Amino acid sequence: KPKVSLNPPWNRIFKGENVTLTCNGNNFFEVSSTKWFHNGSLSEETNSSLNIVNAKFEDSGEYKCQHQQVNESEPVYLEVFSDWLLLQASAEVVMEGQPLFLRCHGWRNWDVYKVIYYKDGEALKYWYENHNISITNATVEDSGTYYCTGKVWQLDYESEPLNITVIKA
Amino acid sequence: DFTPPTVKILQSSCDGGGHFPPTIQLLCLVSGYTPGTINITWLEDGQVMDVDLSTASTTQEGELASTQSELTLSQKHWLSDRTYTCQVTYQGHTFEDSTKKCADSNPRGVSAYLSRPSPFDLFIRKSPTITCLVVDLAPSKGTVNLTWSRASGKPVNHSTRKEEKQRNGTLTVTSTLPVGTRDWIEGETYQCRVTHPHLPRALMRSTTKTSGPRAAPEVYAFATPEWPGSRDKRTLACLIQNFMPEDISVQWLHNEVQLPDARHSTTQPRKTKGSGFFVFSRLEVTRAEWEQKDEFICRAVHEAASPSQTVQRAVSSVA
Amino acid sequence: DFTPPTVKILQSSCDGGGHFPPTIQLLCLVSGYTPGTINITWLEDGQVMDVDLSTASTTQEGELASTQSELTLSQKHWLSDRTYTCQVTYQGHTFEDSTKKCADSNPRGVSAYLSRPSPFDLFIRKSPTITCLVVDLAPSKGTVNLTWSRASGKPVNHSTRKEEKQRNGTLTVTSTLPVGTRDWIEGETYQCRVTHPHLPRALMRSTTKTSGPRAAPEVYAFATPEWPGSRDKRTLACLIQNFMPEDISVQWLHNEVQLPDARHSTTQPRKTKGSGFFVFSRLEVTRAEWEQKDEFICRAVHEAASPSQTVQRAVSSVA
Ligand SMILES: *[C@@H]1O[C@H](CO)[C@@H](O[C@@H]2O[C@H](CO)[C@@H](O[C@@H]3O[C@H](CO[C@H]4O[C@H](CO)[C@@H](O)[C@H](O)[C@@H]4O)[C@@H](O)[C@H](O[C@H]4O[C@H](CO)[C@@H](O)[C@H](O)[C@@H]4O)[C@@H]3O)[C@H](O)[C@H]2NC(C)=O)[C@H](O)[C@H]1NC(C)=O
Ligand SMILES: *[C@@H]1O[C@H](CO)[C@@H](O[C@@H]2O[C@H](CO)[C@@H](O[C@@H]3O[C@H](CO[C@H]4O[C@H](CO)[C@@H](O)[C@H](O)[C@@H]4O)[C@@H](O)[C@H](O[C@H]4O[C@H](CO)[C@@H](O)[C@H](O)[C@@H]4O)[C@@H]3O)[C@H](O)[C@H]2NC(C)=O)[C@H](O)[C@H]1NC(C)=O
Ligand SMILES: *[C@@H]1O[C@H](CO)[C@@H](O[C@@H]2O[C@H](CO)[C@@H](O[C@H]3O[C@H](CO)[C@@H](O)[C@H](O)[C@@H]3O)[C@H](O)[C@H]2NC(C)=O)[C@H](O)[C@H]1NC(C)=O
Ligand SMILES: *[C@@H]1O[C@H](CO)[C@@H](O)[C@H](O)[C@H]1NC(C)=O
Ligand SMILES: *[C@@H]1O[C@H](CO)[C@@H](O)[C@H](O)[C@H]1NC(C)=O
Ligand SMILES: *[C@@H]1O[C@H](CO)[C@@H](O)[C@H](O)[C@H]1NC(C)=O
Repeated sequence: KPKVSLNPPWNRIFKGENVTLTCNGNNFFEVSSTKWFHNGSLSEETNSSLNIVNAKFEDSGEYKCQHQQVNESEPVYLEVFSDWLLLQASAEVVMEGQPLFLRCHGWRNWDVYKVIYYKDGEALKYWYENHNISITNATVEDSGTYYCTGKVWQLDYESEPLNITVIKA
Repeated sequence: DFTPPTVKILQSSCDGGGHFPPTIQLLCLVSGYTPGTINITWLEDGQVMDVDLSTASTTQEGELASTQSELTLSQKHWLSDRTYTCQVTYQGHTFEDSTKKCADSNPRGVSAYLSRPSPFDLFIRKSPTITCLVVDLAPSKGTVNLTWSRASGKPVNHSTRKEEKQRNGTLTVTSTLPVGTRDWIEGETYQCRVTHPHLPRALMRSTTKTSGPRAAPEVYAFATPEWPGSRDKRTLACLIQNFMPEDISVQWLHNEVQLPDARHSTTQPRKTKGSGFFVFSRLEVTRAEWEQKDEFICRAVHEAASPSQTVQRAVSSVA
Repeated sequence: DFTPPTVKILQSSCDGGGHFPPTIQLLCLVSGYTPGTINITWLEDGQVMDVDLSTASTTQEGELASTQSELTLSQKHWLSDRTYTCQVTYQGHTFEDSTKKCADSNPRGVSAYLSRPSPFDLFIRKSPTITCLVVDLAPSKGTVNLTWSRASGKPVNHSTRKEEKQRNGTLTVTSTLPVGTRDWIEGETYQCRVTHPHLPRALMRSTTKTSGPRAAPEVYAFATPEWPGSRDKRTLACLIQNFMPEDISVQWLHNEVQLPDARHSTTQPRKTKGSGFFVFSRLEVTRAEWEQKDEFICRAVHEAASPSQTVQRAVSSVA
């Protein structure tokens, strides 16, 4: 089957941001045309890449793609928020040893200072300016509800929490 | 017709390592003007400082006068980012210029505050209002959306709106909404909602009558004794304590006039060790006032006071 | 004999929002010297600037002369962090002063605070200390270099260096240095200097005694009358006012021994309407205490109090 790829990879964006869903698999059948499925309704896009430009609230929800095969491509989910700080994450479920990037992101490229990440309540790491967390070997204990406190325009903002869980491969 | 004076402020330079000197001099220069009476007042975030802390000098060259005023500040105050204003009064006309600690970059974001009605306004004036004050917005393009609502869905009254540019370069917006007296007393909740296209999300504040228990204030008023020097100043004080909830209005009354609020100072409510809050109020009085009438009444307006939401106590300085 | 002229550099103001103006004026002042030949040259990073870029003028008052020179710089040059030197040549001898773009005390978001001695520690215990606290550092490896110094170069003692990681993922470092009582009272300035490997430059804080006028505190003490239903409790109120500078300690004593600080609530110093500051102190007492001894002493420690920087007033609840 084909799988669904995200550029940028992050399945959690802010309002107004772009994202491009590309989706591909083994070339047993030649690449001719694709079908798209936002929420369940068939979308009017044929091209193999769908350009979701200027996100609205209704742009949330289950996404899916399909080719001329007989079986469909899993339901990637895209949440869209409007807020001050979104703790973005690469993937919501991972298998050990794969890369995991976390990034405490601010509205429209704005720079968040005094950033501290929390994993399950405790202070995982603090840095003066914004940073990635990058763990290449996510342990089974890495599973947690994460969230980040930041400082944008001198004022304090907490991101909505997001629970993530690793599994044994 | 006279030539316009102009005003500019120079300051001490920090040194070759970037370090502040231990004191900072601010020099307000009032260039060539038509000779006349002139006053210079320095303000720190708008409040007048005692004239003893600064000097002033006036020279005349030919037919033109020149004036300079010098203010001395500690390094700590300068580093605390307070704003200083040079206020020039000349022939009944006011000029001004402002300064604060310099900076390479000055980020700021919008913040919002929402008050409750004062007990004085609720129970004496019988015209309660609430105020939503939004400060430190960046003066971008466009008006800032400010909407009032009630949790019950019942209609709101028309509000009034003021927008005022500040010395530090921001734009403070104040919105005042009249509230129903019975509505407020019966526990209605009012919400202020702030929107703007450049904001990430809406800012929301809400206010409602405090749900804590009630307790009436105790009041005690005192006068300080006579001693040398302070012959014509006999500072009075009032202690208001053991009240619940914390919101209280304190005024001073003298000879059937309620004196302006600016005459006296009042501390912020703080918790007593046991049960309730307390405040102190301090009022400096003059010889002519107590010779007019020496009875001074400290009055508290508070939701738990009985029988009419007021409590008052008189003091006489002579006895 | 050699006559040392003094040199000082003043500069233009940025405005009330901290933004730079289109050009920067620097004003080099040579104030109060025996008249003679004088030349003023400006250097930008050690090279002589063109003569037409600055203008000098001279006045005379009595015997003493005064000279000034004004240099105009573009905003860009000021912001490039070049060093500007005012070079005064008087009777063939050279006198210099220098400046460069300042540095705003918060390079990587860290904060540092430096306290003054408490008056109680200084005048009663005669063991004054100062404390330097630096917060919001990263918990990385490599110990912070903390150094103390006096502007005069005289020796300092060892301090209690202590670090601890916080529950919020930050690291705070605190150090307390004992200082000489006389050293402080005669106006020494103490400097706390912190260097971390990740910080781009060293961060410094400085503290020194006040430069304002001196005023001893007035102390007044009152006992509340008995309130119905509270036979076994009373509140004592102490008013401390018209002191300068603002630093003050308040203690309560009973039976010649100082009561714990948790027993009483004291406000922060706030300005009166004229000269000086005031505070109120509040102490609730019990029947067992005043039956043990019904005399309670409100004592203020303040740098302006004579003869031993301490003034007190006793009060009796029964009378
Ligand atoms: C640039 O200049 C402007 C104006 O000079 C500054 O704006 C100030 O902003 C601060 C906060 O950012 C304001 O402080 C707030 O004032 C509110 C107004 O309340 C007044 O009225 C009530 C009665 O309704 C009185 O009881 C009260 O004492 C005031 O007189 C307060 O309600 C706010 O209190 C809130 O914060 C405190 C903590 O500080 C809480 O304990 C409270 O519960 C409450 O949540 C607050 O004090 C200030 O009023 C603004 N100035 C003016 C003139 O309005 C900018 O700050 C300045 N910019 C910079 C960078 O300095
Ligand atoms: C991560 O967590 C740490 C701690 O867990 C936070 O660090 C705190 O930072 C705040 C702000 O920097 C500290 O608050 C400061 O406390 C000082 C204590 O002074 C003592 O002495 C005076 C005089 O005797 C007393 O009045 C006071 O109550 C204390 O007993 C204050 O002096 C500081 O004053 C500063 O703020 C005031 C306004 O409130 C200004 O007027 C002053 O000029 C000065 O700027 C300040 O209030 C706090 O103490 C720190 N915690 C600890 C345990 O020390 C980090 O901030 C946090 N990081 C993030 C990103 O949230
Ligand atoms: C596809 O399914 C999605 C999830 O079932 C659904 O997402 C939801 O969309 C609504 C509005 O489009 C969002 O509501 C937002 O707007 C209201 C009004 O301002 C706010 O009060 C809400 O808090 C929110 O911001 C929902 O939040 C959103 N749900 C999720 C989980 O994101 C899509 O609308 C569906 N799309 C179609 C075309 O059916
Ligand atoms: C979204 O995509 C379009 C098409 O490339 C682009 O022009 C637009 O700028 C994007 N949105 C933003 C906010 O950059
Ligand atoms: C986080 O990583 C992504 C790519 O992995 C990068 O584009 C982004 O800038 C990083 N975040 C920060 C704050 O640098
Ligand atoms: C993620 O973790 C939190 C923390 O216990 C949990 O309450 C939440 O339900 C989890 N999310 C899902 C989808 O199971």
